[PDB]
Amino acid sequence: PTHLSVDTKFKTEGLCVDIPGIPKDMTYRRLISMMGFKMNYQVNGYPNMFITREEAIRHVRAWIGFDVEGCHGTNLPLQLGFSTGVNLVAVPTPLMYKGLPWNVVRIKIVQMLSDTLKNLSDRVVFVLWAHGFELTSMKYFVKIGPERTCCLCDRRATCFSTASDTYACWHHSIGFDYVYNPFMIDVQQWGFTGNLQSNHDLYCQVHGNAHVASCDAIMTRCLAVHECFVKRVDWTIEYPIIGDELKINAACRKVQHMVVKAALLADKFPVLHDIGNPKAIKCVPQADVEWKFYDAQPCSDKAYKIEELFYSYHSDKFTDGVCLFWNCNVDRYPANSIVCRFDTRVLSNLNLPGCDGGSLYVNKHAFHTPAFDKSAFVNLKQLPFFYYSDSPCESHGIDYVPLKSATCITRCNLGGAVCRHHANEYRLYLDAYNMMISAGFSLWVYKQFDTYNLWNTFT
Ligand SMILES: O=C(NCCc1ccncc1)c1ccccc1F
Ligand SMILES: O=C(NCCc1ccncc1)c1ccccc1F
Ligand SMILES: [Zn+2]
Ligand SMILES: [Zn+2]
Ligand SMILES: [Zn+2]
Repeated sequence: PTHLSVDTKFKTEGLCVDIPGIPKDMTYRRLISMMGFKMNYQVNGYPNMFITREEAIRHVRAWIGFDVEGCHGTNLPLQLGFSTGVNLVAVPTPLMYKGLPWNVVRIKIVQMLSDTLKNLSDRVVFVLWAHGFELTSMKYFVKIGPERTCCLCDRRATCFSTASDTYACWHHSIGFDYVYNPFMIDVQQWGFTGNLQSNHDLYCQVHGNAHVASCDAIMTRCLAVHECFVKRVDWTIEYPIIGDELKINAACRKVQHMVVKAALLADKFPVLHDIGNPKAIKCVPQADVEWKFYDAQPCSDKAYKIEELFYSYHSDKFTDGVCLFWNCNVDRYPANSIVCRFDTRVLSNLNLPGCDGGSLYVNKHAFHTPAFDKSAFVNLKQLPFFYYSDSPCESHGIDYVPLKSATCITRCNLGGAVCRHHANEYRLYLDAYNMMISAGFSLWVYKQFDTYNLWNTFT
C-alpha cells in the first residue's frame, strides 16, 4: 500500500455542475482517461496522476493550489489561478493577465512552477477543490509518461519541451512548454460538507474571496495545510535537506547555550522553569540553578494561553527565577523570561505559507506555527547580540585581522586586547547568530538583562 490505486473510487458530485451527466460510479482510471490522458499499462514509476493524503503530506513542499474558472469549455475563455497569486487567462482561439492562447499560457506555467519549486521540491502536487474545468484543462499544459531524468542533470524530469523533444527538471527548464508527470490531489475527496469558502473560513481569516481563481487556489491549499498540519499532526515524517537545515539547528543550539548561560551568570536566578519540548535537555549542564522542566508540545493551531500553561495548580511559583520558552509559543510571555519565537513572516525555502497567518516551517519535520504577534512580547525587550566566554585565552592548532568589538565579552577584551582564540570564536558565533536570525527566529529577554553584569564574572 504505497501508491493510490487507479481502481480507487472517485466521488464525482463536485464535478457535475461543470460536467453534467457525469457517472456517479467512477475510478481514477476512468477519470484520467476522461481527462484526455492514456496510461498504456505503464510500470515505469508513474502509477497514477493522483496521490494519497499520506503521499501529499510527504511532498508538502511541492503543493500548488490550482483552480480554473470559466470566464464565459472549448468555446469560452478560462481563468487559471495558482496559490502563488497568479491568474492567467487562456483563450481557445492577485496578478491578473489578459487572454492569450494555450501555446503561450503553457510556457508561462512552466516558468512560474519552475521558479517557485526549484529550491523546494523534485515535483509539483496540484492541490484541487475539483469542480471539472481544472481537470479538463490539464491536457493543454501537461504531458505524462514514464519517469525520466533531466537532460542536463540527475534530478527527475518535471518539464518537457516540444521544440527540442527533451526533458528537464525545475532547474533546467528555461524555454520548456509542458509540465511533465505532475501529481494532484482533490481535497473534496476527503469528505466535506459545503463549499470551499465555508470550510476554509471556519479556520482562516487571512485569505479573503475576491472571486478570482487564485483566491480559490490559495483557500484550497490553506484548507489542505489546516487538515494535514494543523488539526492533524505527524512529527515523525522526515523531510529531505534542501538548504541550511543543519547549520540553522546547530546555530540554534549554540545561541541557546550562550544566552541562557549568560542570563544565569548576570542575574544568578536560583531556579529556571524550562517550558516546552517534552524531550528537552539542560542547555547549560554546568549551571548551579535548579532546573525544572514542564512539557508542552509545539502548538500548531493557536498560541498557548499562559493562564492554561501556568495556572490550575511543579515549582508552582513561575514568578521565582526565570522562565525559558525556547520555541514554546505563548499568547503573552511573563516578564521573567528568556524567549526564542519563530517569526512566521520570514521569507525562506524552509518556511511555507500557512493557515490563518501562521506558517509551515519545514526543517527535518513539518511544524505549523501560529502567526507571529508582537504583543506576545510586551513584558520583554529584544535581546541584543553579544558573545560571552570564560574559556582560557589559548589558540591551539585561517588567517587573522585583529578583532575590536564592545560585544566580545571576554577576559582578554576586558584586559584591553582580544586574543586570537576568542576572536575566531566570536566570528564563528556571530555567523551562527546571523544564520539563526535570518532563518526567522527572534530572541527576547527580561528587561533587566544587561551584559555589563557579565564583566565582573572575570575577577
Ligand atoms: O514563499 C515562498 N515560497 C512560495 C511557496 C508557495 C507559494 C504559493 N503557493 C504554494 C507554495 C518563498 C519566499 C521566499 C523565499 C523562498 C520561498 F520559497
Ligand atoms: O516545535 C519546534 N521544534 C521541535 C521541538 C520543540 C520545541 C518547543 N516546544 C516543543 C517542541 C519548532 C517549531 C517551529 C519552529 C522551530 C521549531 F524548532
Ligand atoms: Zn536538471
Ligand atoms: Zn486561509
Ligand atoms: Zn581571549
